[PDB]
Amino acid sequence: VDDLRGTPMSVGTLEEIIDDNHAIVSTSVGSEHYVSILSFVDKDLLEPG
Amino acid sequence: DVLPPEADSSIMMLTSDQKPDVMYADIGGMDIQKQEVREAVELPLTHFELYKQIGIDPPRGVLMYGPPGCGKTMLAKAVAHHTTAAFIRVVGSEFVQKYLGEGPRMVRDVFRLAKENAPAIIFIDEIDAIATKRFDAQTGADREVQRILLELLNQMDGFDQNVNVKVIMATNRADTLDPALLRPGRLDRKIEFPLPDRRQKRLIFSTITSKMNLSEEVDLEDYVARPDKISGADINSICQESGMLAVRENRYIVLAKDFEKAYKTVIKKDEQEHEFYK
Amino acid sequence: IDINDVTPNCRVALRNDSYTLHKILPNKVDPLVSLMMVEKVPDSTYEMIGG
Amino acid sequence: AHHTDCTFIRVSGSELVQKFIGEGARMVRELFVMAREHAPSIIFMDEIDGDSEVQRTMLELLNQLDGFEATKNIKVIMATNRIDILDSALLRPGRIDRKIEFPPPNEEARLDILKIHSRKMNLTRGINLRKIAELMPGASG
Amino acid sequence: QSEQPLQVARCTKIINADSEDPKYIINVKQFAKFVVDLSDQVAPTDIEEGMRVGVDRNKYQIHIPLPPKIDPTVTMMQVEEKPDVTYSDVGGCKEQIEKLREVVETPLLHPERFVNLGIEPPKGVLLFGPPGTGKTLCARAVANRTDACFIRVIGSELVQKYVGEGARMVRELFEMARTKKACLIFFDEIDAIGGARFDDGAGGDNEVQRTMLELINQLDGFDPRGNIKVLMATNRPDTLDPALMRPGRLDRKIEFSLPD
Amino acid sequence: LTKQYEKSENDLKALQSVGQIVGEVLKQLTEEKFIVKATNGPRYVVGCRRQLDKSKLKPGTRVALDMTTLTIMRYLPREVDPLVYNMSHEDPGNVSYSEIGGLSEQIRELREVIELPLTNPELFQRVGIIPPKGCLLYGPPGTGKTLLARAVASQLDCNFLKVVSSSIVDKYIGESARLIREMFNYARDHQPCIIFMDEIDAIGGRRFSEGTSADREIQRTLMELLNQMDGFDTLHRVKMIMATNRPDTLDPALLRPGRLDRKIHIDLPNEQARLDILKIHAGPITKHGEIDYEAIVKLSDGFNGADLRNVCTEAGMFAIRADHDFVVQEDFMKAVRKVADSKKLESKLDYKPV
Amino acid sequence: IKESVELPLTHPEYYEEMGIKPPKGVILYGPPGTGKTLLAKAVANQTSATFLRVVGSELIQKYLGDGPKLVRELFRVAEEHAPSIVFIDEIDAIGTKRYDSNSGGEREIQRTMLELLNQLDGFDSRGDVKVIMATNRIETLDPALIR
Amino acid sequence: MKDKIKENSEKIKVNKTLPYLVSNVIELLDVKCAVIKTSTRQTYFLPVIGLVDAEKLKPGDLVGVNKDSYLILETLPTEYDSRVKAMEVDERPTEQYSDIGGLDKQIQELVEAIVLPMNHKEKFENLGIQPPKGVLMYGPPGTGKTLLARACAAQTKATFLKLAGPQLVQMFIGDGAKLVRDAFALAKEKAPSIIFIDELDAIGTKRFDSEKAGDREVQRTMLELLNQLDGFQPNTQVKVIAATNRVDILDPALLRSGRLDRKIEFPMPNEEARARIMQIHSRKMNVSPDVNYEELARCTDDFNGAQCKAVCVEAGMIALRRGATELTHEDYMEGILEVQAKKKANLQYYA
Ligand SMILES: Nc1ncnc2c1ncn2[C@@H]1O[C@H](COP(=O)(O)OP(=O)(O)OP(=O)(O)O)[C@@H](O)[C@H]1O
Ligand SMILES: Nc1ncnc2c1ncn2[C@@H]1O[C@H](COP(=O)(O)OP(=O)(O)OP(=O)(O)O)[C@@H](O)[C@H]1O
Ligand SMILES: Nc1ncnc2c1ncn2[C@@H]1O[C@H](COP(=O)(O)OP(=O)(O)OP(=O)(O)O)[C@@H](O)[C@H]1O
Ligand SMILES: Nc1ncnc2c1ncn2[C@@H]1O[C@H](COP(=O)(O)OP(=O)(O)OP(=O)(O)O)[C@@H](O)[C@H]1O
Ligand SMILES: Nc1ncnc2c1ncn2[C@@H]1O[C@H](COP(=O)(O)OP(=O)(O)OP(=O)(O)O)[C@@H](O)[C@H]1O
Ligand SMILES: [Mg+2]
Ligand SMILES: [Mg+2]
Ligand SMILES: [Mg+2]
Ligand SMILES: [Mg+2]
Ligand SMILES: [Mg+2]
Repeated sequence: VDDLRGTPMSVGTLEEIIDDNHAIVSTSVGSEHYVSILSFVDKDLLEPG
Repeated sequence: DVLPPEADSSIMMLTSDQKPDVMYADIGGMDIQKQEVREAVELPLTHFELYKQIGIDPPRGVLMYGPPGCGKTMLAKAVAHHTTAAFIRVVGSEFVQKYLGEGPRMVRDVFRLAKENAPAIIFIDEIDAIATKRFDAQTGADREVQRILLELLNQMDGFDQNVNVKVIMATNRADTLDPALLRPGRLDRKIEFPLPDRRQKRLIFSTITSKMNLSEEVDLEDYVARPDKISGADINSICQESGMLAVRENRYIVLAKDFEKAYKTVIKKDEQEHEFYK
Repeated sequence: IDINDVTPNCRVALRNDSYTLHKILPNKVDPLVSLMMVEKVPDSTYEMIGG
Repeated sequence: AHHTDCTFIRVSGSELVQKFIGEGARMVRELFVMAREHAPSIIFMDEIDGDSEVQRTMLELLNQLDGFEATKNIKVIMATNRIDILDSALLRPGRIDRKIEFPPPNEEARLDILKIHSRKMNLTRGINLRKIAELMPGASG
Repeated sequence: QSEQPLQVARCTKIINADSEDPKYIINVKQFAKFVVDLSDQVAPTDIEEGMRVGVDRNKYQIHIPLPPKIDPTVTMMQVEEKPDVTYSDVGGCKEQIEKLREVVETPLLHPERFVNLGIEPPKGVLLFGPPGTGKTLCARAVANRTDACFIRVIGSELVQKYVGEGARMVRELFEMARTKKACLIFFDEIDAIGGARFDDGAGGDNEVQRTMLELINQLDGFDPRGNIKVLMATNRPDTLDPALMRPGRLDRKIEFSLPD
Repeated sequence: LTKQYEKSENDLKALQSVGQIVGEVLKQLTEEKFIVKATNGPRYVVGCRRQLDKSKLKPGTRVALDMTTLTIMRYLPREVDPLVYNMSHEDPGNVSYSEIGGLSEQIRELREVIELPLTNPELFQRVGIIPPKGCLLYGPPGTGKTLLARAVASQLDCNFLKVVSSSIVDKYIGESARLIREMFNYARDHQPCIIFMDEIDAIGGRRFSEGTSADREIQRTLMELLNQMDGFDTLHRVKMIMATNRPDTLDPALLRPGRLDRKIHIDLPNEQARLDILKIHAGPITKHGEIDYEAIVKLSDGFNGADLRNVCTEAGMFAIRADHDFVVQEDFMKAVRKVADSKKLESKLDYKPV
Repeated sequence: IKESVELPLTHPEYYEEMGIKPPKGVILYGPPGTGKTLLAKAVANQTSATFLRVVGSELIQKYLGDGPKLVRELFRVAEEHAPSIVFIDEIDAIGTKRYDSNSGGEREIQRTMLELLNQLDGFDSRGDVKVIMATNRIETLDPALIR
Repeated sequence: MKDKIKENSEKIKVNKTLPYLVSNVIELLDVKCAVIKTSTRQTYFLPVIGLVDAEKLKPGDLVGVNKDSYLILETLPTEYDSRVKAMEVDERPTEQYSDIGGLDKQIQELVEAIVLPMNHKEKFENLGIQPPKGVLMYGPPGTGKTLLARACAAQTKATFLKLAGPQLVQMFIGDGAKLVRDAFALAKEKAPSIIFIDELDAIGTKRFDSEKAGDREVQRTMLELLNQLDGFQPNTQVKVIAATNRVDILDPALLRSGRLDRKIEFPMPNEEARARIMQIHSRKMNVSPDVNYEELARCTDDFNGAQCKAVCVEAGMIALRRGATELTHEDYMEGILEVQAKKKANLQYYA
């Protein structure tokens, strides 16, 4: 799990939950990305913002 | 590597050709303001040892404030023309730049260039552009302007008594200035440029009309004695329109009718006061 | 680097790629000190107060 | 503040310093986190003279300091030109534990202030500072 | 490894859409602007001008059309836990509850009774009455009984720091309300932003009036509102704008007078 | 085709070319070292090409540097902002002074400040005055301020910068002030030049003491403009024309006679002025029968020039409604009464500079 | 005050057996210095719930919508630390005092009051949050606030 | 040389591969050369323009350049804001001039000023008159202003740009002005075209002088709109329609006779108009042949068109309430009471 996360781990903002394992997240630079939510993420802790 | 201090400056000093042609004699009737500026800017540059011996602490900066058109920028021009020190003319709105960090960078560049070329005078016209008292933390413009103002305060605070650099700020809306800029060590000399008095009005009229081919029939005291609260720019506009009317009728001598018409045109004051109130 | 020396609001140096915290830089200006630098109240003592 | 080694904090309400107080800036009591970090502290606000923001900040800080503040040795000072303009909430007994008047210096106090401030200057011997003090009726420091 | 990250961009213009080589101008947020082409796994008709897309980081070819951007504050305004109040908890409001239900609940539950007779049910209800009379209680009952998307909007939540932001929130609220087959929007204390327009010399309540005008335009404007059935409750209905108090925006005016 | 092959080979040679980063020379350190700042980027210590002059690389000179080594490849003239280029290359519409009625006095005042000083500077030098550089055309809406500016731009043979003040506002930090600076830099580099900023109250409004961040940015733009009109550097052979129908809201520093020297009031037309405007706008109208312009003037009290053009348009529209190929006096009567009726919805117009 | 902010937490069985929810809100009103804030301090001394103290004048913000935002966040924090007691001291000071830093005038104060109305009794379900308000001028409060 | 030409084109195709970097041509120098600004906020100098003729370029032109060499590869169409492109109608609403009751004079006044100049332009050039520029439609809510806008968009083949005031109110400075001028440019490029600005009072609020604060940004947007309507560049190819409930709020510079030549008042529908509106809105409704629309019109004093439509809607509600499949006159009479929204009263002691 640590290897999959890697280092460093950037801090972004959950903009939208497109799917169960897909979400649109915006980094600190204001650029949004359509990325995948990995399994070990606590998916019940995910809300917009 | 370490670059020379005078290098890496987006702002340049005033060259010989860039010196304004305005003289102290060109400015009419600001003896109080001239004396305050000289005692706070041009005298400490040449007589810092005298200031130290007497015990006076020379003011690091000068804030020139007053109604618009009352000789602020022109007095700065005259200082630049009649100084043996370096002059660095700048405007507050120039510091606000798209590239984040370039504003404070060029502020410290200006101060570093002035320090490296001491004696030097830094003139920042329209200081309200980077010295307002209200800042919105969620807007990039206000954040950058706050950074610029903080860098300006730090640069003025980092100038010990040894460095021979004098700072001049000019504004006509000093009520909107941040009080932190007026703290001791930053701007210890607030010189007001008020509207001309009657004696000031006649001095300005004489100085401006001395350059114009008038006729002996023109009596400037007719317009000086008028109770209109006009600025030096208003007087210059009155003389300019008198010359304009003289030119219109293909004349190279300004008569009294031209001056009367020019005064009526320029002042153009609506009564705005009903007689029943007094 | 000891984790107990990594206090909040400390200045640290992070490696180029891994961003690994590899040095605790000298602490920045205290926010109170920074605020009072711009406020710049004149320092005083009882000896300079008369009457 | 200097003699008791109490940290002197000036609260002018200026937005320029807000970034140092805190990124929130929604309440002035956000400054307390800084003050507690520098206890003993003296929170100072001067009313230059709508309603006064300095007196509102006084009311909020005093309300916090009444019984809801854990750390001690956090004192609070106002400076104001007039006492009859203060809000009735601030003039209520128990809020301001001591009100101190600073009348304009009389002849002797003016002489003392003159002696203090002329000491920083190259003075010729024999200056009659008493006469100059008499020459400044109703003067401030 | 397999699932590559996709940067979110916005399509701007389609050049040569008719031919077999259509080029798409995309605006990658704060990053840049590019002229790209669709990937082989996306139909040409699945990408339209002005819609958000997701592109790769190498050639920025459009890889997936994306839902429109909605403010998170607007997203949280939709109700996900229904209140614990039923219509049995409201007494003395039989006629008021019936009138409210036949507008906000009956058309959604049994639309077949309305389409057959060529009947267009009212799409707006204003509950008004003195405080404590049961306006928000009836709204909570509606939200508990409803099956469609229920969005609770408090008027004070539509007041924003910056100019035009409240109108933007209203626009996005009606945009995300239109992404559902049937939807209900509750405007509690609509007098916060629904006040009547006035000119007091200065800019008195200009921004709030613009927010109210945007809400009015969404309710009944050039574009059809959709299947949204709005619901507003206020204890000061006399302050509401006449254009907001007009049928087609607030068709039913249910009075929650004091109980007999 | 041989020429087709030549063009294809030209494209091939052009394809190997690489763009060069545009920066600005800050300071020559040594004979082979320079400090240059990219247009929007960091400052670099770079080299210079041996074949370059190195004497045209004064501080502030725009340069093109290699993409890889950042070596100064070339020196370029001062850049013209595309917005400023659009300002200069804006078609006024070939408007002549014969299309303006009742403003002969105002036209003369405007041409006294913008025309004569640029053609006969010694005429004003002999008297001993500096000719005015700024005029403000103010008045109720529709009186002909923009029409006057268009006629001036069409007739006067001089460089003209035409812009609307609301069109220079940009959301980027310091961009509007930079646009003002580039406008005045172009005007200085292309003397003689005239800058017409329409609807100056967009950015020339009074400076707020308790405004928002956007208001502060707009005020920074305004008083960058103020420093350009009358600041430390004297403006030579550049004239400024500013038009607004609400001069009461303008900043007092902008209205100061050092910047806006003349205040030309484009007032509502009087009886003779209304007659002139009606004759101008009813000229190309096909009519039979006597046309008593005097009656329309008498019932046109309070109208503006746009009002009288609308009177002509509505007279033609009444003609069309009756299926006619001509306009008679009765159509003008109905048109002027209809325009007078529509004039009741307009609020106060009497606004003057303070 | 004990029957509303202390007894419901220490002895909820009384209310459960009686079939009534405890009194929702409490406002302490009276002449200055009578002991309203002292009683609030005494409640805060012997409470097992999180105590949040806010002065009414603190709800007046410098930007539009920031007042309602602050009230909304205050009650969100109250909901997070449930059970909790929200002490809105000197509530009347939100209206009896006008500061020029408030961009919106009385209308922004009214919007903040409407947000407070929604938080006290509105659409959103309220957890174990008890509200205590104190004021020496209760005649200046909006009657819908203390309904 | 044909094979060499084809191989050169093949190499160009390799270099001309997507993606392009979108840039704006800033300047054209001679020592033939270009200066461009990429969307990455980078300014580049191109000694050779590239695959685009330098004559076909002007400052501000949108181009697609090589992502690596930044050499101009092609010229791109004019860039308009996505909101402006989204405010252009393409469904072309299905209304008709027969669906509007009691506004025949208003429909005629709008059509002969917006539609007639576009179609029958020869009626104006022969007359030598300029066609009316801009039409404002002001009146009480529910009079049928937006309905007439929908009808005008229905019966016109010209490009239609639906728009509301609050859409032009933007957070950032110059964004509203950019939107207004982009909409007008888009309408110009698709001329003949009509721009409908609903709720004009959102941006049309009168300017004012203040010392502390004010809404100068919305006034800047309004000033941009004023310049677009009648400014330095006379735009006589785009027709402008605006609508408002409160004409007393609008800036007098907006109500000018060059910007909004015709200011049509939409009145309360009179008795015949009210009956006609009820008949219009009862078309798709199963109504018994005994309803007296004249009587309903007599019973609906001070009813706007929206209230008249709501009368039919509530009559349908009541018919469904009692289970009847046909609407009777009593249903309309009782729905008039519902639309009136009279407060509950026990005034049975009168008379
Ligand atoms: N004492 C004076 N004697 C002669 N001319 C004067 C005097 N004061 C001002 N002027 C005139 O003022 C004009 C320019 O005004 P100036 O720039 O000095 O004003 P300011 O205080 O800097 O104005 P603002 O606050 O608007 O920047 C000059 O043309 C000059 O003739
Ligand atoms: N008709 C009713 N039947 C039963 N209980 C009622 C009724 N009306 C009010 N109540 C009770 O009184 C409380 C008043 O709160 P409610 O949300 O209904 O008020 P409101 O009408 O929205 O007031 P406000 O205008 O101040 O927002 C309800 O929570 C409920 O417990
Ligand atoms: N004196 C005039 N002679 C002829 N036409 C005039 C005159 N004044 C105004 N007009 C006509 O009025 C219309 C609008 O005039 P213009 O655009 O110059 O207005 P303006 O003064 O700039 O008003 P606003 O303050 O609204 O910008 C034009 O069609 C123009 O022909
Ligand atoms: N009834 C009382 N018994 C004991 N002490 C009291 C009593 N009333 C007030 N006090 C004392 O007075 C002090 C100040 O009173 P307190 O601040 O509680 O009054 P308040 O009514 O809330 O006033 P305000 O309206 O000014 O906020 C308290 O800390 C307490 O020590
Ligand atoms: N004269 C009319 N004839 C037919 N239908 C009408 C008439 N007036 C209004 N309506 C009906 O009213 C409804 C809404 O009217 P519309 O939106 O056009 O009003 P408006 O005057 O533009 O309103 P607002 O000023 O509030 O924007 C439509 O369903 C329309 O059919
Ligand atoms: Mg000046
Ligand atoms: Mg409620
Ligand atoms: Mg104009
Ligand atoms: Mg208390
Ligand atoms: Mg409408």
